[PDB]
This record gives sequence, C-alpha cells and structure tokens, in this order.
Amino acid sequence: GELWGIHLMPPRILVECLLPNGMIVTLECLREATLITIKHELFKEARKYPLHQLLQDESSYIFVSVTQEAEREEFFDETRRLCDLRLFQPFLKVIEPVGNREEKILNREIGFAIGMPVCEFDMVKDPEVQDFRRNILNVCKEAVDLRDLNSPHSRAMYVYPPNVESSPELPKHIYNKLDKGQIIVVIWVIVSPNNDKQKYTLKINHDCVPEQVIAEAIRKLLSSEQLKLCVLEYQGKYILKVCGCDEYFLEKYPLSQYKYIRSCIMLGRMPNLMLMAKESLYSQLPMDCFTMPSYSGETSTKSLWVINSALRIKILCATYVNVNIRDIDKIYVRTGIYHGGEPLCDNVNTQRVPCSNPRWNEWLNYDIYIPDLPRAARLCLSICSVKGAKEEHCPLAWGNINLFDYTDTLVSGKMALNLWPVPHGLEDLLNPIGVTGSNPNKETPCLELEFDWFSSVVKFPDMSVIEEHANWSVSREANRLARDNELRENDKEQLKAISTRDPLSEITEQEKDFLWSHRHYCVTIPEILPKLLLSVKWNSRDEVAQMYCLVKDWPPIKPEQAMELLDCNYPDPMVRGFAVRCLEKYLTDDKLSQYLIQLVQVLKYEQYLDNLLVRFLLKKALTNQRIGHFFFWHLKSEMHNKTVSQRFGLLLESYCRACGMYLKHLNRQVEAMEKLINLTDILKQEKKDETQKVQMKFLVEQMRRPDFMDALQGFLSPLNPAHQLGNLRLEECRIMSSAKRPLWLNWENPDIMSELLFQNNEIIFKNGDDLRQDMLTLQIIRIMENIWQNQGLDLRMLPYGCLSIGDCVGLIEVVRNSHTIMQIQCKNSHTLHQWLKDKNKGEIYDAAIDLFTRSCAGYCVATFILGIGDRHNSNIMVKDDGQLFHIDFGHFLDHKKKKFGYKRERVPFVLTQDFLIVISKGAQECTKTREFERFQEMCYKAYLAIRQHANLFINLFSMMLGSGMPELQSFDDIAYIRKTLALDKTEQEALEYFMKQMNDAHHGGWTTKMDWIF
Amino acid sequence: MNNNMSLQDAEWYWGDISREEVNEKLRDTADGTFLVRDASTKMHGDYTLTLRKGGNNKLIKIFHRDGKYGFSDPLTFSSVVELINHYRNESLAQYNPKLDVKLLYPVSKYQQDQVVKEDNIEAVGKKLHEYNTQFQEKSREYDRLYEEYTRTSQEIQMKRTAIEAFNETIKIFEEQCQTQERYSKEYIEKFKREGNEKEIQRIMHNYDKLKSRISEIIDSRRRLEEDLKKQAAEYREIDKRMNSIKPDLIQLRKTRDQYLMWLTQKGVRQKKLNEWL
Ligand SMILES: Oc1cccc(-c2nc(N3CCOCC3)c3oc4ncccc4c3n2)c1
Repeated sequence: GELWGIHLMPPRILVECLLPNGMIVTLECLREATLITIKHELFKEARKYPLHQLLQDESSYIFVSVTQEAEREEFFDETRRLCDLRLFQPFLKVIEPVGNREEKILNREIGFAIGMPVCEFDMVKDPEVQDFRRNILNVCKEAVDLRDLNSPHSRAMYVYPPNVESSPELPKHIYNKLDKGQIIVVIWVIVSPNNDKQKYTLKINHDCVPEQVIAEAIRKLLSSEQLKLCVLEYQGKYILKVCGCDEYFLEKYPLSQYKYIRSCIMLGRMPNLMLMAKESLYSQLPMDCFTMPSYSGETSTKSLWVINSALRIKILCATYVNVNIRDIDKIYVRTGIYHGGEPLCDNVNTQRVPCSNPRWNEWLNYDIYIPDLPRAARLCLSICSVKGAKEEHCPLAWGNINLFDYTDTLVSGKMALNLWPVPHGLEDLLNPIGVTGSNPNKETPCLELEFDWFSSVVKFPDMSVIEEHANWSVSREANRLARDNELRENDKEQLKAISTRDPLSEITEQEKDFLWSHRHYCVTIPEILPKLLLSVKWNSRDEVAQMYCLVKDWPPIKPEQAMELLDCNYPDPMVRGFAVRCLEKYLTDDKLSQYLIQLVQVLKYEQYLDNLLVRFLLKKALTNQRIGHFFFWHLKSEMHNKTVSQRFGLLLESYCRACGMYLKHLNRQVEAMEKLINLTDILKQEKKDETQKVQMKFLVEQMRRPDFMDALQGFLSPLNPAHQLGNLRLEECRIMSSAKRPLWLNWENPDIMSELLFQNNEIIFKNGDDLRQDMLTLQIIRIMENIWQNQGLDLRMLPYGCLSIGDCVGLIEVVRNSHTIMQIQCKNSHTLHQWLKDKNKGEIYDAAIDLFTRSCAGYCVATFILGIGDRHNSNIMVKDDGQLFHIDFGHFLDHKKKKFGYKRERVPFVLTQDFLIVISKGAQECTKTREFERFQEMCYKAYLAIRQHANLFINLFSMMLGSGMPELQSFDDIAYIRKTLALDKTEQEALEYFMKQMNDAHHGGWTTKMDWIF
Repeated sequence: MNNNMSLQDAEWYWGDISREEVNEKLRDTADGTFLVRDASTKMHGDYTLTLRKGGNNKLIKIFHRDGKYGFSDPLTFSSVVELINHYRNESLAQYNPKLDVKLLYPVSKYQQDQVVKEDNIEAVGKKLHEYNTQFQEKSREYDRLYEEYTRTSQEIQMKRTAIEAFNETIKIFEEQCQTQERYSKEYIEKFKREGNEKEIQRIMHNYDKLKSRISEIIDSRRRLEEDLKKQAAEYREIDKRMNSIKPDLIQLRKTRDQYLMWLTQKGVRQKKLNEWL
C-alpha cells in the first residue's frame, strides 16, 4: 500500500522530518500533498525549532526516505503526490543531494519498471552476475547504433515497426475474395483546425506499395502531363496510418502483406487509412539517448582430458529437513549426473540415515571417466525421505549444479547448496529440469558437498583441441569416407523415414547405431540433426568430439526446426549455438513475435547468464519496440519467481537501460496495473463478505480519486501497445460475478479516427487466477488458424488477447458483440438457431450459418487436440455475425486425467442438438444432412492439417516444461497431443481414431463412414 | 515349460500400449527391468523391447520374417518368447557389447493379482471406490496444505524486506543522532558560557524526542522479528505435514491404479468404472 501495513493512507498524516542541523520536526500533511509545498510548509515551521539559523533555503535541500522495498530513495522530482512515493514509514530526511542526478533518476525508474531496486545487483558477489551486468552492454550499444544508422527512418521503424505477415504470397481463398486482384481502401485527411475529415476513396491492386496508395490518393480537372511533378517531389510528404491505431506503414511492402489489410480482407471489412504528414511524425520521435552506466595462478591450468580419474563427489551433511520423525523412517541424498534430462550414468544414493541427524560424509562413486564428462554436464540432487516389507520415497528438497562454470572451469572443493521446495505435482525424486544454482533464500535446507581438487584450474578443452581428438578418433575407427562409400537407396530411404518421426518418438538402439554409422551422410538431409544428436553417446568424448565437427559445418535449418533444439533435451552449447544462428538468419520479426512466449521460457534452461540466445533476444527487443514490449512483460510477469528472479531482473535492467523513451510508457502501464492489483487485493481481503453493490461503490470512490484517475488514464494497453487507453468510463466499469472478482474495464479510444475502428476499449482485469495456461492456449489456436489458412482451409478462430502480467494477474481482451450460450438459451433446441436468424435475417443468413459452422469445426478439432476443460454454455460464446468461439480454457492436455484413473482422451466440445440444428439450417434430422456431412469433412481436414504440423506444437510445448505451469512439468504431460493426433499411428488410422472419438462422444450422432442412400 | 507358452500369456507382454505407459512403468528402476509392447503400426517391426540400463530406457525393435524373430538380420528365433527367455539367461552383450545386461525383472501384467487377491468383481470394485475416496480426500488435504504453504511463504517474504526497511530506517535515525551530537558539542559548550541553559531545554527536548522515536522504531521491528519467527515456524510445520501426506498419497494412487488394472482386465464397462471412481 501507500504506507507499510496500509492499503490506503488516511487523508491527513504526520511526517517526522530530519533536518541537517540535527533537529526533528513533525508536520501535518495531506495524503494528496506534493513534496514541493511540503518543503515549503516545513522550513516555515523549521524556524520555530532550534538551530534553524543554520538551515539554508529550501532551494539546496532534497528529501530522502526508505521505500517499501527497503531502499534509501532520494526524491528529485518534487511534483510527486505524497501518496505515490511508496514510503515505508512517514519520515523524510532533508539533505543537499550529491552525485550524478540524471543517472540516479534513471536507476530509480528502471527499478520501478523492474519491480526490484537496481542497487541489489551491486551487492551480488557472484562474478558471473557482475560479468553479465557489464558484457551485456555491448548488445545494448550495438542495438542503439542500429536504430541511429538510417535515421530517422531507422528511428521510426524501431518505435513503429511494420506489422506484416511472413510472406506476401496470398492463399487462394484470400486472393479470390479480392476483386480482379484489387482492393477498396478509404484514405482520410484532416482539412483544418476544424478537424472535420475528408475522405479519398481508392481502388488499387492489393500488392501496391504504400507510396502507390499515397499516389492514387492525391489524384482522387487539371494537367495530366505534369502530374508526375508532385508525386516525385511530394511522396515522402506523408505516410499511411491505420485509423484508430498507432500502426503505420513505414516500409516497402505489398499493402496486403500488412496484418491490418490482410485482416480487413478476411473480415470483408473496409480498410480506413489516415494520411499523416511525415514531418509531424519524424520530429515527434524522441531521438532517445542511451548512456553507459557507472558499473561499466602460476599453477598452469590442467585440461579436463588430462585428468585420469573416475568422477566422485562427497556428500557431507545437511543443516536440517522439515520432517516428522514419527512418520518418516530414514533420509538420504539422491544424486545424478545429467546431460539435459538423461543420466550420463547410474544415479547414486548416500546411505540412509535418521531424520534427526542428516549426516553422511561419504564419497559417492560414478562410473564415468572425468575426461568423458560432456560440456553441459550437471549434478542433480535431492534429499529424500523413506517410509508390508515395502516403502515409499519422496523428495524433500532439490538442487542442481553445473559441473562446469561459465568460464569452462570444472567445479572443485567444498561448496554449500541451499535447496528448493519441490514443485507442486512433482513426485520424481530428482528434478533435472529445474534451474541450477543455490536457493537465494538461505533460511532453508543447506547441503554441503565436496568436489575433488586436482591441483590446477581444470578447464574444458578449446575447440581446436576437440577437433584434434575427433580426427584421431575417426582415423583409429577403421571423413572422405562419405564419398568413398556410396549411400545405398536402402539406407537413403531409412534416413528419410527416421527424419519424419516426431520429436517425442524415441529412436531404437538399432536406429541409434544406424544413425551414428551414417553420420557423415546425414548432412544431405539436415533436418535429421535432432535425431543424430540423440544417437550420440554424450558420455563419450570420442563421439561428442566428432559430433562437434559435424555441428560446426552443419547446413542451416528452418527456424521452427531449430526451435526444437532449444528445449531441455539439447543442453550442449554447440548445438544451442547452431540453433540460435538459424534464428538469426531465417527468423522474421513476425514469427519471433508469435513464438516469443516460448523463447523467453527457454532462457530458464540456459546453463549460464550470458548466452547466444539472450543476446539475440535482447537485440531484437531493442531494435523492435513491439517485440521489446512483450519481451518486457513476459519477463516482468515472472519477477515474483525466485528461480528466475535474478536472471530476469538483470535482463530487464539491460532492456530498460537501452530501450529509451518507451521506459516512461512502460512505467505508466506498470503504475496502472499496480493500482488495479491493490484495489482487487482489498476487495478480496477486506470487502470479501460485502455485497457486490457495496464493492462497486467502494471501487468507484477509490477509483474516482484524482491520483487514480491520473494513473488509470492515458496509457498504452499491455494487450496491444498500439492501442491507446484514454479516459476511463468509470460509470460503465464493473466487477464480474466470479470469485476472484475480475474487473470489466472500459476506456475511451482517444484516437481522432477512433470511430472508424473502435470508439471504446474494454479489458477484463483478473487478479487471483493463473492466466499463463489460457495465454498459451490462445497462442496455439492462433497458430492453428494460421496453418489452416495457408492450407486453404478457412476456419475463423478467435484468439482474443490474453497476457499474464504477474503472479496470477493478467488481462483479457473483451470481444464486442459476443454472448455466452446461456445468455442465448435462458428462458428448446431451436432457440440458438432462432437467435442468430433474427440477427442475420434476410439474404445474409447463409453467410452466418457458414461462419458458425466453420467456427464450430475449428474449435471442435482444436479443443479435442489440446484437451482443454469441458465446454458448457458459459464456456462458449457467439457473435452477431454467427462466429462461435471459446473462452476460459483452463487446464489443457487433460490435467484432470489424474485425480481420476481414466486414461482415455475426452471430447471437451460436444455438439448438442442445439448446435447441430444451426449447422443444419433448421433441418429436422440434423445429423443426416448435406450441411452436417460437409461439416464433418471440414473437421477431418483441419485435424489432418494439424497432424502434419505436429512437430511445431510438440516443440512449442517442450520449451515450456520449465514454465512452472502444473499442466506440463514433464514430457509425459506433452505426450497427450501425440495421442489425440495419433502420431504413432498411420494417417488413415489417425482419421479413423478421430471419427471414433467423435462417435463415442456424440453417442452415434457423429454418423460414420457408413452412409445410407438406401 | 517356458518356451512353449503363448506370447499372449507372457507376463512381460503388454499388447498395444503407449511408450508413455511403458515409461511410467520403467521410471526409476533397476537395470535389467523390461517389458514388451506392440511396435508402432506406422513403422517396420513387430514388437518393441524396452529395458533399463544406466538409468535410461533402451528401445530395441523386434522384427519378423518367414517364421523368424530378432533384432537384426539374420533372424534366428522361432518365437518372441524364445528370444526373451534367451536374453533372460544370457547377456545382450552378444547382440551388442555396448550394453552388457540380462533381462532380469519383467514388468508383469499379473502383478495386481499378487496385490488384489479378491476374485469378486463387485467386491474389487467396492474397494476401488474406497481407495479412490481415501485418495481423493488426502489429495484435497494436501491441496489446502500447499495453498497455506504458498501464502505463508509469500507473507514471510513481505515481512523480511520490511525488516530490512526497518533496519535502514533505524540506521538513518542513528545518523540523525550522530548529526545533532556532532554539531552540538561546539554550540552548547559555547552556550554554557554566556549562561544560557534555556538554549538547552530546546536543544535537549529535541535530542530526547529523537531518542524516543528511535526506541519506538526499534521496538516495532523487534515485534516484526517475533511475528516472522512465528510464521517461519508455521511454514516449517506445514512442510512437515505435507511431507507426511506425500508418501500416503503415492501409495494410495498406486493401489487405486492396480485395482483399476485388475478391473480393466476382465473388461468392466467404462460406465461401471466411473461410478466407482
Ligand atoms: O481466458 C479467459 C479466462 C478467464 C475468463 C475469461 C472470460 N472471457 C470472456 N470474454 C473474453 C472475450 O471477449 C468477451 C468476454 C467472458 O465473457 C463473459 N461473460 C460472462 C461471464 C464470464 C465471462 C468471460 N470470461 C476468459
């Protein structure tokens, strides 16, 4: 709250003031007051008290206090409301400020954005942290240079990136919506300060570049032969801008390649583009400034491959575990040497000891030659409990340790490790997926271990040494061998077939041996790389060395294939490096925006703070503001999570330092979101048993406060930074019926052309429920619709905006003109059909039934595949135009599968007679119609479509395994979609599986391959 | 008696089940632990052998041609039961030295029969209902425990940074004591000359005012210290309780699972199952 323990500070309050003369003065102050007058109301009263002779004017003195975050904060901007300072306690110390003022302002602004005081990093002893702090800056300046190069086109392309599809190539059904390959687009202008608008309607080719659209504008009774005059001299005179939006077309793209235009085409709506003066824009650009921050032996080191010893580690003792000695018999330390998620050898336990005395002091022995330990090797451990003639084992706490540090140095000697609480749901004894490093919370089970000391610094070999060994290996065995021994078609065919298997389909030992045998031929079919990498013995330096050489020269692959290599099954930095480089070359901004959720999650898997992935992502974040926007929010939303707290914080600092003016916009968003969090906290904690009516009035009188009004108006939507949220419509803001009391909010769209897009923006704010799951589901859905569109399958989905902004805090985009089924049915299986009939009555009926049918098909298929929570009439919504969609997906991948024993795949979305009738256009027998049979075929197509693109979805899920989302803690969890897509079956077997699942769910009503004309 | 047994009757033959189903069965098991399932319909091969070696699952395809079975050409075995029994008694080193292991521990499809010896369907289905009920109860008990666990961890975190906030506050008010004393020793010493004790009752009234406020702040952060120690105790107590519920949970799920298996064999209608579950 605004003071410690407070949710809200009372209107008048007393402030202890600590003067530099050594005196102390209490003062009356309004919770509205600003520091400026407070100082003025102060030195007024300061004279009464002693020694005030020595007090100078209010000019040279600044206020300093302590925040909620325990930081000593000097307030340089004295226009701040007292209620907004977030003081710990009502005292201010007055001093004459010293040091670099501007940098201190920035530092405080970054901390507010970050959610933690930046000075906490300064304390950190870990040299990897301070190294990250420093070295990462090179990326920042590298990035800021990129946006000043081509200025101020370079500048405006950073702030207003073109929102374009990955390809100008248009899917058939999309093109065929156009008239002779052309499109109608209305251009507008503002004539005068009168600000009436004047429209120039246009008909041009869809592939026209903005200039040509600008050209056809000025046209719509004078000399023709001259008309080249202006269009050559005046072209960059203006630029195109979407009406109601902060979207611009600043780059040379076919008009249809911009998402807005493409969207307009599909929606059968007319693009409204405003004509804007280029000067009006390019100058308004901040030209923001980035400034480098202040933080800018004889032993002859041994090589790892020179150490002749088997790996061994000494488990000493633990401080304690939290256990009932009544219920628990023994404890022990479980231990494993891992490469990603696979043990490099047998896991080894310490002896079992009493719960009262966690003391082991025994060297654990592992069968792996120390030279054979791969680069990404990790120690994974946990303290376990043991409890007729049989027993149960459970993890009490866990921790992971990189065997090599970020400088390629092998760990040695005694180290202490503070363990983590086991995640909810995890029954596995070890947790190799979890982050590495010690729990920053030290009031926690602490295990002491000792690694061997080999009398030098032991380093992992440099690449040239590795290549040396590899050459030696391949020679002793039995390249140039590739072309010497020709590849038989028999083997050529098997390689192709193996490459087809999905990422989660294990390879046999025969296939491993076959793959490694033909490793030299595999480069002719590069997408096979993930399988080749799985066939390698990572506990053999001989084979890893050889693999390195092949990786070094390996041909580049599609970014979506490269993304597979970024999950927790490919920890090796040479592999990850290759993967990142593929992203660098072939990944468009469009597709980076689409996959950003997963890429940020992957950062959790990274062994070290500094890596190629984070440098790539930060660079993208800093060169594209749209990317930087969601980059910021995804990182920030997890700042509460102590496992990634330090990592994400450091990254977020780097971004905030180089992102320029946008930090001010972000801070406004953060500020607004905090108050909605505090407000809903109070409603839930304090007003819990009050009526919904009293809750609302409290909200209004709390929101009506001008300090809230300043906070909740005039900021950018975290859902879409191009959407400006203006004045609140307080009168129309509401609390929903749900338990965690979600806020249905309403803002004016301040755009002068807003009436041409949307006059008002509605957003559901929700505090209390995890929205990561829904955020992911809606992403997947969008991606599925994308697959279907480029496949010619027009099925309108509605992946409305959803963004997790914190711990069980998030925003939900409100879809206009939509109603739950319950709102339609409440009063008969024909009601829904009647409802939408009256909405589309006339000759437009058939577009509405069509749209409904397509929408149903897509959701029926999409939800079966994902295994989302059961659909009911509150789960399902319809629009006026006929479009059906789903909301509130909840658990996916059948998370209620356990807590039951049933192993079957269910059908979340079953078509009642009500839905079937609509598809049937009213038909009495609705399952036997021409419309229903065609509906089936639509589903059958959409299903197979997704199946073909299965790897993409499996990959995307694999990247999330560290998220902390309960629904996927394991590869077993992801496996659900392998079942619904029947990946281990034949394609024709898969379709039969689908039909069967439908028939069983619809109680025969799905019909079947067996039809009767008879 | 072994080699003439039908493959269907083989304890280690599980028919067409998922690799994921196989994985759960083999999870964290001793080397030599194994079972056989049907191969994927879309791939060459008939059956897939999966065994543990070095804490990993090894999948070995079994092929058929003209009456013979095996891992690779030539196929030398007359049946799958013959192949398995051979490698139960002989190391797979013969197939490949890079894995020296025997098939020691078959994962049996009759294992539940060892557990549930009651032969009556409805009675077995009755226990399953009880076992499921007890397990669902313990699960919810654990759920509320984890809920409190997180809420407590969060409130402990808040208190801690507040403790630091108090310390930093206390450090400033000490600095203010230092400032006033630093500057006083001149003025006061010069002002007990010129006979002014009235200049004290103002200066001193302020020193003691400052000292009083300090004491209050220290007292308040002393309070928060005890509150924290108390809640940190509740946290560890919650952790203990959850660590007591965990073993009972796993065992209850495993017993429920076996009773599901026993009843899934004998082919109980899915409907009848769901009444019991
Ligand atoms: O993804 C989630 C998660 C939790 C709740 C909801 C949700 N979304 C809704 N829509 C979002 C899309 O546009 C129209 C409003 C929505 O509308 C509603 N109307 C009545 C009750 C509940 C809801 C409800 N719950 C959606």
